Amino acid sequence: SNEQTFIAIKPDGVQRGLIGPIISRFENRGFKLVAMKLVSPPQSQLEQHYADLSDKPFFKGLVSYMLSGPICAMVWEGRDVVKTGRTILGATNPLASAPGTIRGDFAIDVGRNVCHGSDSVENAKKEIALWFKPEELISWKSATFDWVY
Amino acid sequence: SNEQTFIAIKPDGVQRGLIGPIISRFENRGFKLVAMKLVSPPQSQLEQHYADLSDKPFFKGLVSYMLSGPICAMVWEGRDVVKTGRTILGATNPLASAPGTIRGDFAIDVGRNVCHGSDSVENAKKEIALWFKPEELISWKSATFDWVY
Amino acid sequence: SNEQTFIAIKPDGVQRGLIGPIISRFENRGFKLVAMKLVSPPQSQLEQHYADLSDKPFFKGLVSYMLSGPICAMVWEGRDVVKTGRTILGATNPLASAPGTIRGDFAIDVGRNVCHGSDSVENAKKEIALWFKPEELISWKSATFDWVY
Amino acid sequence: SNEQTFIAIKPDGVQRGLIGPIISRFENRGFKLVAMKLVSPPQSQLEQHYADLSDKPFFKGLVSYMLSGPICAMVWEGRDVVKTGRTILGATNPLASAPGTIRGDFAIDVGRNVCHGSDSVENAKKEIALWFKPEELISWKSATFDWVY
Amino acid sequence: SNEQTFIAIKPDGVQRGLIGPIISRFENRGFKLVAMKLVSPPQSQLEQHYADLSDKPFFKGLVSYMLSGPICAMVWEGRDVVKTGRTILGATNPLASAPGTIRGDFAIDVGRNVCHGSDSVENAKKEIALWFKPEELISWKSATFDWVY
Amino acid sequence: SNEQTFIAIKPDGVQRGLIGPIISRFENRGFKLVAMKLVSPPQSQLEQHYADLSDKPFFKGLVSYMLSGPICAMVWEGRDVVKTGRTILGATNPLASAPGTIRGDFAIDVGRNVCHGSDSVENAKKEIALWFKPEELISWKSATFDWVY
Repeated sequence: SNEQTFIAIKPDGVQRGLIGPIISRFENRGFKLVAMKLVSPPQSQLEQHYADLSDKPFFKGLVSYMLSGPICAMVWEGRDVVKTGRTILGATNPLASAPGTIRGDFAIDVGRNVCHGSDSVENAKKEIALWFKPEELISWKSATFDWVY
Repeated sequence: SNEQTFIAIKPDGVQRGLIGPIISRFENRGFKLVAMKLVSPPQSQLEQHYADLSDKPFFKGLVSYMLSGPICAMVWEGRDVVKTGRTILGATNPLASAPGTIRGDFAIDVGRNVCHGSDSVENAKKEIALWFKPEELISWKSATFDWVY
Repeated sequence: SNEQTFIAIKPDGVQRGLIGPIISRFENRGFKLVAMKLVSPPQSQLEQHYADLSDKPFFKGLVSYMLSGPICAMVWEGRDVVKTGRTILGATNPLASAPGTIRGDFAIDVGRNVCHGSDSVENAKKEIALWFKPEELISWKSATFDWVY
Repeated sequence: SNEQTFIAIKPDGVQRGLIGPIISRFENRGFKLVAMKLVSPPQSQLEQHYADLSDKPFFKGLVSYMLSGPICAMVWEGRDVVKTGRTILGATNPLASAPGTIRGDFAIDVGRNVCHGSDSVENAKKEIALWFKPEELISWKSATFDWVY
Repeated sequence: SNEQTFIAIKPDGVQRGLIGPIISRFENRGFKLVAMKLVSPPQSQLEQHYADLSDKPFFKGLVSYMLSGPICAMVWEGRDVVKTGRTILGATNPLASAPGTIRGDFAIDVGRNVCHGSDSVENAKKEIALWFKPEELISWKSATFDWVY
Repeated sequence: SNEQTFIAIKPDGVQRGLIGPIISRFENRGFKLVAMKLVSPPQSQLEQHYADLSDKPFFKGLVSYMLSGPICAMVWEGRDVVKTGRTILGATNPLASAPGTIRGDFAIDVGRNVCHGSDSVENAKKEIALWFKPEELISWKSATFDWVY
């Protein structure tokens, strides 16, 4: 139940008024929010986040879009939260996503897919370290922890 | 993003108070409503709509049910809206549909499955031409088009 | 229970993705939808709709805004639907409206107040005649009429 | 449409404020509630309910958890309500469940999976007989029965 | 926080599929459900419930309507739950009720106002004693009690 | 439309899973989120926030409760957002609040009223300066600004 993942609401999700609904999906599931901030990060940070894609033809445009508005950055904690978080977000391409997921409810275009979620435990650790100062993670205990686990 | 599909809320969907929720599924996804009207169409129009099924034993009863109350007829526009619209509606037989879809949330009986969606691009074109006068399609641009695509 | 009112979702309501929610407020209350269409009406029709305001300094801009996108025009039927419809919409100025109403949930600016509702029975009759052809009103009986009245 | 299933909201579902939402899933689908009560049943009743699991190492702890708070016991009626009810609940292990189901929206841990549903028609009959006195099942006809079937 | 009130979803509320939403209003507010059952009570019980109205011309019809379908009977517990429960239900006449309340969201006719709530602490005690056997009230402690009070 | 207010979800709101819903109220209204972070601030900061109440008998307990879990701190921007934000939150004492507001939907006890909102423009400025570093306010333009104003 200590696993953590990085979930980010991308500029299109913020612009389209989806902060509340997206948070609610994770909150209602029983996962614990341990960090959150609204940020407009520097270009260098976005280039590091997508470092594995730096040689793709779409990299410059992806970085430009991720700079084009605010981002709601979050760390969520709970059992299997990386993989289950990806399941809640739905398929990366919304055309392949299931209604009932975030992208299956709210998105159409893979290049405007509303949100990001870490794709692995190790990548989650790297992304958490990239987007948050260590002191921004909040230690607390949910009143319903023993009813969720 | 110019593809269009015909979505109709059937008399059971209207009767059961599902107009708002059904519209919201397509609206929240990012698709654009370009035509809509509440109609009680003539029998001839319903027989033409289901022309491919005219030799089925259930055809007369299907037509009678489709005449038994108002229908909310709609044209929705967006990328892959025909196939993704069918995915949002869920399996034609609600027993085979997934929770999170319209039929998986709201319907039980294949003969009372709340809504219709075109099954192909070409059939969508035929259905749009059948149910709407050409001037009833509205040309407009969504303020969030560049955030959806 | 035969009283009718004209409710219109203005271009800002359509643009902001509020068709579904607004319909749901009236639908969930128990009122009966007897006419609906998505329309981009001619300027002359909008000038007639706001004829009582034709001498106001804001008239030209109001007409221009009402022409600036599609409108979801509706006729709703039920007991006291004119006055109760106005109550559901909330105060014309959203700053004076109560949370729980359409404007108190969704709007800020009196000039962008998302929706219109007839202000009297007689004005409702005039507005229904202006916006709808008489054949566009649908006669039907709700399956739950005797549970609402 | 006469098939019945036993659905129970477990103590964790009650504690986490999920009675309303869970009821709504079945209600919105078109199934008919024919029995319901909030109960804190005796240990003997819970041991009989899970009799098929009495030799499992987790049996004592399962019984203790099921005694640890109130349970919302329900009988729902409709076509294929046993299997479709299980589909609405989602996979028994929430990690394997789909967003859009009860467990895929609300639960994480198989030992805290919020709700129970009969796994077969015959087991439903046994569970209904166990949890309800025969007079607690209510005979009524939904006003929209002929619009659901 | 020990005050209790009797809330009943009337046959029209059950018929119109409002059990879930109504429960959610009280559940989300922080009140504690301590008793609930779906019941079709005898005529004598309904006549005793409305004993103070037995000389009204509408008494026979009121009793007949309250017998015409199932009722979801509930006891809710919390600070000021009688008066605040009445506030959540809204004005007895839905025409005088505020959107955001149960009747202001869901009802039109005072004779079909979806729900009942005790009008005073003493009447709540009488109604609880009338509708529930004393053993049907469940003693439990909410995991979030100290976060609500 | 440049006015700003400080809205904070208190530890009870976070604990009870209300971050998403509360954000949605402001988001759906049309206000712009310009700053947000999840924080567990130092005692000194909470004592400064409630400096005007430092001589009240309840001050120590209020500070202790505000330290007892995380807080979701936010800056929202829009016309009349201070006063309208207070209206959205509802009366400070939830017993005096209207259903449809945050406290009228979610809270009971004035000492556990889920959220804080600045009570004046000048106090909002002081609170924004207290809770946020100046660089944490994000400059951006909503895609629907001209449809809200």
